[PDB]
Amino acid sequence: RWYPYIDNGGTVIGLTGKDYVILAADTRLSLSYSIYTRFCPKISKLTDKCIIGSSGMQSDIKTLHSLLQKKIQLFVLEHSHYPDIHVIARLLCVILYSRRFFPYYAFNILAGVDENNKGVLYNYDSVGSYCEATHSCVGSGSQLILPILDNRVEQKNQLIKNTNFNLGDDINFVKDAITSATERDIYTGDKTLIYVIDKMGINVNTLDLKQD
Amino acid sequence: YSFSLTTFSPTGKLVQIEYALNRVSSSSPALGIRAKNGVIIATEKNELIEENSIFKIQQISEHIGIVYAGMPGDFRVLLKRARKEAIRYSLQYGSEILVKELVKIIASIVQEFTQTGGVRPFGLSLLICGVDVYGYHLYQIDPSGCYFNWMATCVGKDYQNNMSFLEKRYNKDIEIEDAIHTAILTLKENEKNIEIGVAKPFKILTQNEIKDY
Amino acid sequence: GYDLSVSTFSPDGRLYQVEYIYKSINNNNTALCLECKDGIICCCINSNMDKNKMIKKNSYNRIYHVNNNIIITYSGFDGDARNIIDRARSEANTYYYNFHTNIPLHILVNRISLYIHAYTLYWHMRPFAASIIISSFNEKDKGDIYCIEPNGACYKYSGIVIGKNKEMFKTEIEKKDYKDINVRDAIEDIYKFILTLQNLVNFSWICKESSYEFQNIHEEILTPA
Amino acid sequence: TTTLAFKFKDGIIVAVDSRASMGSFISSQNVEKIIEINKNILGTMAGGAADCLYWEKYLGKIIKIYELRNNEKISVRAASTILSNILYQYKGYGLCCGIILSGYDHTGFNMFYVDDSGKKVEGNLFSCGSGSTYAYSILDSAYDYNLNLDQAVELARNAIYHATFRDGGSGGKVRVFHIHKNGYDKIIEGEDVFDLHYHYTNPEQKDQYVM
Amino acid sequence: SYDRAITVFSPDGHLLQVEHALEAVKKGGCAVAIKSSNFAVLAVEKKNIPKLQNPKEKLIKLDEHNCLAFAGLNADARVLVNKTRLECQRYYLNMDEPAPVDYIAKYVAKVQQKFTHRGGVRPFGIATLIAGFKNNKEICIYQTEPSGIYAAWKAQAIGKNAKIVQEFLEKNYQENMEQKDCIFLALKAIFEVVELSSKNVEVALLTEKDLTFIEEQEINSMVELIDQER
Amino acid sequence: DRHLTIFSPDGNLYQIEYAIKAVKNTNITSVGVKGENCAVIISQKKMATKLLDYNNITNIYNITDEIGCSMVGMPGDCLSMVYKARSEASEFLYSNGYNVNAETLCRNICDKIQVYTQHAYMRLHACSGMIIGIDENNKPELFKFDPSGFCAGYRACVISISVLERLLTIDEDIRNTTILAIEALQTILAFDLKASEIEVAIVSTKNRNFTQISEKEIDNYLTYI
Amino acid sequence: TLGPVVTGTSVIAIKYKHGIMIAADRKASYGSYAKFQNVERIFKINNKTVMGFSGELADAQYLHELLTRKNINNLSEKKRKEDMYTPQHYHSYVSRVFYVRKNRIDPLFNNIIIAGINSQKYDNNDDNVLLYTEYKEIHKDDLYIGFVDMHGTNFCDDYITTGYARYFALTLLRDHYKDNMTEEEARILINECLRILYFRDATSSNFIQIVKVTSKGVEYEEPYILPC
Amino acid sequence: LYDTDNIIYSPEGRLYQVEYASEAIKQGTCAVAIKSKDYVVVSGLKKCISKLSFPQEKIFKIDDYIGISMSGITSDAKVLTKFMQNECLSHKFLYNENINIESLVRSVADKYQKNTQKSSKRAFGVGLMIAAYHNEPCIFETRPNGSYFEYDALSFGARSHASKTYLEKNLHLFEECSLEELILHCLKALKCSLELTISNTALAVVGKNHPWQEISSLQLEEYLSKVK
Amino acid sequence: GVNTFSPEGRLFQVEYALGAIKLGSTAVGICVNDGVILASERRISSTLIEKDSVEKLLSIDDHIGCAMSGLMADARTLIDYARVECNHYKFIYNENINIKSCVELISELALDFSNLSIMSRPFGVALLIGGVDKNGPCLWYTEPSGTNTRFSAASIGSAQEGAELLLQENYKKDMTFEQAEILALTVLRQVMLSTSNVEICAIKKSDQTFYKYNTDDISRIIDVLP
Ligand SMILES: CCONC(=O)N1CCC[C@H](C(=O)N[C@@H](C)c2nc(-c3ccc(C#N)cc3)cs2)C1
Repeated sequence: RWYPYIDNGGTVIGLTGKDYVILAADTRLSLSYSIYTRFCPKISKLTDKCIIGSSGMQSDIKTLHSLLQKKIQLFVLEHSHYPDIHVIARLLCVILYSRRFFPYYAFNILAGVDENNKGVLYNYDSVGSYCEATHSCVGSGSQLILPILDNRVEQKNQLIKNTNFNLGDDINFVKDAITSATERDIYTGDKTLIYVIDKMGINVNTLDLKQD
Repeated sequence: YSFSLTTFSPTGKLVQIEYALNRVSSSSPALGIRAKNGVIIATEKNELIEENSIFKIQQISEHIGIVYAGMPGDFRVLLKRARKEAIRYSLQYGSEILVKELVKIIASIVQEFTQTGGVRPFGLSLLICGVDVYGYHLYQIDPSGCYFNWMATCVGKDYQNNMSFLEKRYNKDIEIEDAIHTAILTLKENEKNIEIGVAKPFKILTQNEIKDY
Repeated sequence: GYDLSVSTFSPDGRLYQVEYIYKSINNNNTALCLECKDGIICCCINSNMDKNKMIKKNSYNRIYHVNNNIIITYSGFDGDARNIIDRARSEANTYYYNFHTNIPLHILVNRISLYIHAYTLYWHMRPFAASIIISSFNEKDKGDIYCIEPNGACYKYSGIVIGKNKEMFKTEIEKKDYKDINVRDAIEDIYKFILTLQNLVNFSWICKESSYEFQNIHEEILTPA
Repeated sequence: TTTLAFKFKDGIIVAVDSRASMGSFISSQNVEKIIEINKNILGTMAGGAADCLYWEKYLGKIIKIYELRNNEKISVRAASTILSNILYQYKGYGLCCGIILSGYDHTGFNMFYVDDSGKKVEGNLFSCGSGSTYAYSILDSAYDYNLNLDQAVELARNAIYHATFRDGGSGGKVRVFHIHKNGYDKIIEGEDVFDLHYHYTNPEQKDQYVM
Repeated sequence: SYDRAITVFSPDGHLLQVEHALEAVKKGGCAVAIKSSNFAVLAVEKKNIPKLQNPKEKLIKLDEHNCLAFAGLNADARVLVNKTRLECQRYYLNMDEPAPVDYIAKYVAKVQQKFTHRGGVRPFGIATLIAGFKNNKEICIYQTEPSGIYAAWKAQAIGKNAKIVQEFLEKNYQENMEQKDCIFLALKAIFEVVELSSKNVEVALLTEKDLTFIEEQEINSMVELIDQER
Repeated sequence: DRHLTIFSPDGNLYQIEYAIKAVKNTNITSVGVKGENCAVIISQKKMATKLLDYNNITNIYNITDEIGCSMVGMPGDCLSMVYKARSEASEFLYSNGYNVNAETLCRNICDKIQVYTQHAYMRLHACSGMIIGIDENNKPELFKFDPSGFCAGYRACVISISVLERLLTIDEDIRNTTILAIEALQTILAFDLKASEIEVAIVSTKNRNFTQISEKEIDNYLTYI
Repeated sequence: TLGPVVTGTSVIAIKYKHGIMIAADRKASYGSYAKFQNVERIFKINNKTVMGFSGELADAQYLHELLTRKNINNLSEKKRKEDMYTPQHYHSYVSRVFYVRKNRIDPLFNNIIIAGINSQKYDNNDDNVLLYTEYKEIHKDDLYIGFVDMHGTNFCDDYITTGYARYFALTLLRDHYKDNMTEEEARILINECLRILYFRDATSSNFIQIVKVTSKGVEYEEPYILPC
Repeated sequence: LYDTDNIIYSPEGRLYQVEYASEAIKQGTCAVAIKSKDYVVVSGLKKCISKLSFPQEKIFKIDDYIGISMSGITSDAKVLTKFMQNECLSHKFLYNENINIESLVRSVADKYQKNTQKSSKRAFGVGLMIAAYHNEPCIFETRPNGSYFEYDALSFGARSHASKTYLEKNLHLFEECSLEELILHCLKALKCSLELTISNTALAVVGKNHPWQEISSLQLEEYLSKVK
Repeated sequence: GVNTFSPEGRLFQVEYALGAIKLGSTAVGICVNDGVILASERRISSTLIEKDSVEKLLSIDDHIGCAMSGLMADARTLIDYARVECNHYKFIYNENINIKSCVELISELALDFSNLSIMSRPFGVALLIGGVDKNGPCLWYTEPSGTNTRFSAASIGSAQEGAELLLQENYKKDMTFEQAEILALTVLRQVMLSTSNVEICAIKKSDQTFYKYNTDDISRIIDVLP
């Protein structure tokens, strides 16, 4: 028999501030202890204030992102306005649940800045269960990064606090997080793309990581 | 686009059935006579046309034969359907089909085209002859879809006069030979015109056999 | 009152809808196909839209091709003609699906003529308003030219004209035998018969200079002719 | 998961946890399990999160269309029947849903338990999830009909705390809502079970608690 | 005419088949409905040849609590009533509560509109008077036309000579009233058009428990009282 | 109203008469003649009604290697009936694994025609057909049908009847049957016939396959007479 | 297909100065048996697009005939040279075909390479397309090489290897490949890669077909034997 | 008798129902469209039945570089607008490139004439003006009888003869004129059809490195001031 | 033929259906910045009819209302379809439908009889659909021809022309919500007044919620007529 599922690896990290969202993702593509290519982006643009990143099977990810972009464009052509991140969130939930009995093997993070200039991150499993979060991570490395983000962002086991968070410090923190992901995860590596949305639009930066 | 072409007249008449009745009335005659030990059906009808290929009398099954008055193509499709229904009953119940059940099935099929949308009634009247455990059977089916159980009957052109002649001549206790002679007498009102089928299994009498009679 | 449906024979035994389609096609633009020694030359004269000066120059082309070596042109309505042309393309594609070879021309002619004929039977379908010239040329077989009438007929020619002014164009092209004339020497005579200006004409041919494949005249060969 | 509803003198109490663990790994401890189906009926999530969320929102749209057509609020019984029939239509497909629908209608305060296998049971004290047995133990030990609102609130909080304490798959925060005639109230929007442990069982905080 | 428009707009703007269905309804026998505090009374004319026809049905018990009385074509009424009963049980299966009168009146009106709109069907040549109880336990009566429009009524009449009985009911309905007074009002109202006799009417009282038919002796006594009055 | 295929008040169906008139209006004649061990059809090679390809015009057709036919009437209807006959023979061969008879094929074709005869929504095919072929007993068969959907076997037939009546070794039998067909057509048309405007087709026990003799042989037979 | 029977081996493809160079050995193996050794494995889609496969031969022939009829369908609706479909369009079509087949659990047992030239500006080849009968330096961004997988996952790179070449030839390409490589340098690099594949792969062969997609169209070089 | 149903040809050889559908185009408001070497500008009149009524939308977006104007029945125009939008977005989803305008216009013309064959259906009582920049500016007219035509300039609707005369006078200047000059020519043609209030005139542009975009109110007021 | 055309290019059935929408009780709708209001006349033919059972105004959604005229049963079908589609949108996208999009859905179903791409004839109803969305309040008129029209204020029913003239003569853009209320009552008074004679509904920009008027609200604006 033929099993119609593969895991292409990689990782996608997401963070939000009071007035911004950062979404990092590696650009490695791997079958099983092999490298298809060293540049396969995982994050896609939906509107001028929203992005979706995802990890899992690459064909499912690409088809899902193209279909979701097509649906948002049809929405804009029909309803004469651009949907908020919450509207796109419910739409993505319905689209993923439509294949409930043969699911998209893709775990997604939908990042954006909403009507109120408030950063919003919605994390999604394969079958459309989803929720809002301050920080999230999906892909191979996620079990590494998520304790780090829980420690730094919402420190619970620490008796004295320091919550002086800003855009530059958060960018450096996400860079350190993806760097630590590369060290201890075989499927994370190569270049990584970091997308930032604060008040005006999307700004993309790139960072080389370990090529092994 | 499925609408009934046959429609009730203001005087409560299906005139399409009446016109099909007129068509079969204008067609060449046929008749059937039932004896105590047999049943006979006979016909009436260029020097280039082959006589073998235009037999109006046809066999549905081993003890069921058929003759018609009206259109040839309608008769051919109805004969194919009758043979299919007889084969269906033989495959299901094993035994050869009864005359009455076949007549009822064909009558229902003929009535269906009187009511189905986008079709016209059959332009012929059939006569089934047959034999089974309940004796000999002669049944006339009209364009209307009504089946009539007869001792002897005539269909087609001048059928009233032929019915009068046969009614004067017919007796219940006649033989096969006497019935064949009376059929030829009724058809007289040459050798190649008449063709006779008698039902022992159903058979078509060859030209010499009609010649001696 | 027998002419108000394609699915009824008149007491004369005629289908009047087909005759009215013939009149409609005869009222439409002219199209020629001609069989020359090295190729077949086909053309169309779009003079009915001479009044419309807003049209983009040399854009309305009634000449189409199938499998790069079968010219197909029409005279009639545009949408019905596009149905016929797309059906011809689909039939050629199906023949290549099954058999890995290009469809023969006469089998395509029979199939498309049957497709046209299928609409002249039922009472709930409009018959095709188009007369179709389908043709090809080969080094061995020379030029095969077929005209499919709206009635489902299909006839092979050594030269055909359809559309308006077909009688004058037929008697003009009948004057000289083109089996010993090349296409370049024929375009001049075709222009002379069209006169009896140059942005309301379309042309094509399948000769050896095009390697026996579909083409249109470049402006540099149009002009000196 | 641990969800626990129960009727009492002034109305209904509902209480839930907030985890969404994927096997052993905890995915999120801030999940909303009391889905507001409409302004009077309240939902509750257990088992598969995707199925519960989708079908409770579908029941919400169905109830809204019904109430707009007929111009009257639906009953808890009718909503339970619609949900149970919809879930039974997907028998043999692998759904996993355990839902407790509580609410107020013209018949009164009504509570029902519905399952992905077409179950529908009418009661006054329900609990679902992996930690349902522990919450059942605490509730059936301490439940009384004539409790005040605060007494029922602390009872529900204690039951949820004990369920999260014993059960590996329950914890995070506790959310406790109160349903009354005119609607419902979020008595506890969210509260860490860390403080619940170090308040209830280990107030001294001088050594590790021996179970 | 499998899928064809039998009913279409006229040059003025009317759907002529709907008015023809109304004309068919005008031939049907008179049927009167009167409401009270927690009960209703439906009285419908019956016509039958004496000594030959079995007296044993224009009134119907639709479900546990609803009841119906039609006027128009009888076979159309029978099939519409069977559909209504099927929908009553379908609602009671799909909601686990009995169907309210408002819901089933809406469904009957919707079905009549649907047959007034779909291709290849004829309008229902019947007007209807449904009586029943709502979710809040109040009783009410809904009258439904062949044109798909319904409306609730305190008291109403349908069928032949409906205008005379309607304008008689207007000047005699008195809000809540006793069962005896309600039945007597129904008798004298429907008898303003049909002949004064005991066998020309069947009357039934709808209560929360069940629809009870009034025996012929009581109807004959009330007919005698009416005859003595006039 | 004679538009539909329904009964007139006298019981007649006038659409079949109108279709038969349509077939007769083509002015196309074909004579079929059976022999001792062979059968011939001779048809007239002209368009139904200068540059036209006259070799392409034909009324005879090859339904199978053994069975062949000649259709007369509307050309699209003729081609459609040819394709129906080929499909019928192919279906018979697939289901049964042996070649259909001319008789059985004619039966099935008229069974198909009866559907159009009875159904109001179907136009009738203005087509008469004359099929020939050898049977399994090694004897010829000549069957003929008309738009009415009625078939019959003939010793000889035309699509005049008395001209054939007075006229009516394997090689000698084939030669005599071909001469009889040619002389019958010549006498019916009553003008001298050129070999380039008629078409003869033959089936025989010697050569089971349907085949048409060349123009040289027709010229030889005409010069013989 | 339920699984592979007559299988084709690896394919290599790179960009260079004048266009695309794609190489495949002409062997198809029936299990562990060289039943066929003259099999054309690289297909010409159109004048600026070629395809290669590694996997079951029947599925590859089916896909090739599909893309062929798509090319004639495109040509039938042609008016100018810019109407022609680029390798990007065919790559997207093959990706959608493989994805749809993957949804039904009924794949084409193949890994496909689609390669060619994107832009039409370097020549007027498609002014008069003929089917039955010095180079130009093309920029890397105007060339196209793309991988398509059995699960439908797809991508593009400057050099694609499919089959067993993903381990043996991919290493040498990732070491030695450079931009603006000459035709001779590309040829010797590809020959070295195929030599290593022939030595270390059982199913491979030393009878190569090279196809060049350059400014003067698609060019099938005559097949040759790898020395040593 | 010959115009009761759409499938009956007249004795002259005419389909009266299709011609009535084509006659329904003239009742719509005037629209004009012109182009040059680079840009296309389409202008139109927004119908305003009363002062309390807002003007009716006249121009619609189809793609990033395609837009339409309509004349006729508005429901038919909405149906065809939805069809074109789904076709463009489906092409953008299946393949990663813009749809060809020739194929899209052929598809819309096929969708028109499919309804003119079956007797159950009726012809589309709406004429379409599709403006786009695929590789160059282009304007397409589509009529109810299944035909479509390219146009250098185009206009139709109520009182469109005067604007057509203006276009016939001034066609030779449009190719070399600048974008603002082209907008002034289109607005002058629209005035010649007739008062050009800010509400009652719709106008949009599409061209090289310029997606489809309705000109704003302030810019429209500036251009209308420049019309004199 | 239901789908046949006229020589003037106008569909016969749509033209005939336009004659039906004139018949009916008069209703009016006014849009201001504060909100949108729809008032409607009741037809109390006799005292036996229960007044509240017949309702000319109603909700298509929580944030949308409508005033309908013509053939009422067709209107009930259309509003049922609109309610289902609006709640489907709210499920699929988790927000409120625009009034233009809902009006376009209702118009798309209106000419379903044509079968260009199932109903058999046109609808015989006209709808003034009002409501508040992110773009503020608005009011859209739709008719059997399938055309939609955004209106500042509009009227439907028998006395369409007189109400239209009175609206045109006595409407201002920046008028207060109470000013629009007295405008609606004055227009309906001139067309034809007490509680249960007219039914009024409002959707405000502050609340964006349907609100059917009742006793002490109908009389309040009746008490401040000029
Ligand atoms: C090939 C895919 O690579 N493997 C992967 O991505 N893994 C597996 C390991 C744990 C990761 C994880 O838990 N990531 C957190 C941020 C997430 N949380 C959710 C989620 C969704 C809905 C609810 C609700 N209600 C709660 C949580 C979705 S993802 C998810």
